[PDB]
Amino acid sequence: PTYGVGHQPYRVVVLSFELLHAPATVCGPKKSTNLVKNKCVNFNFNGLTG
Amino acid sequence: YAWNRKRISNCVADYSVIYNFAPFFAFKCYGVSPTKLNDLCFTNVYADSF
Amino acid sequence: VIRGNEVSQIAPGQTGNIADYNYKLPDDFTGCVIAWNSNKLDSKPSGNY
Repeated sequence: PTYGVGHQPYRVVVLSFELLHAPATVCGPKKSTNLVKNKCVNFNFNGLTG
Repeated sequence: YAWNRKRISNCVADYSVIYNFAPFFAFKCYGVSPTKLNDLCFTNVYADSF
Repeated sequence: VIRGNEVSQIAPGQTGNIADYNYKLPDDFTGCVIAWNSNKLDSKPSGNY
């Protein structure tokens, strides 16, 4: 504990993410909405926005 | 106002031992990259301290 | 757990000691790196070994 701040301990956690190629398993807190068809709508499919 | 200046010449320069000398956070460089200092090499090295 | 001189080595496309012999990240790495000081819990006056 007497060393300089460059020589002090540092706990590192690396969170690595996989982009969507498989079915989505982990997804954040957003509510679902009923599906509507044959209308010009702004959709959102697992982060796919259009 | 009276900063030091030192020539460095006719020697082999290992830049990984500097991390064992001072407790600095980052090896900030402008024209080169600190990971590539061991491979390529120079003509003159000037060390200034203040 | 690493030291403070090597935290900048936790990055894509880095070369050194940790990034070559202990923990290597890919060139197209996506994700986040969270590093915080732990001098309160990971340091001992007799020597952490």
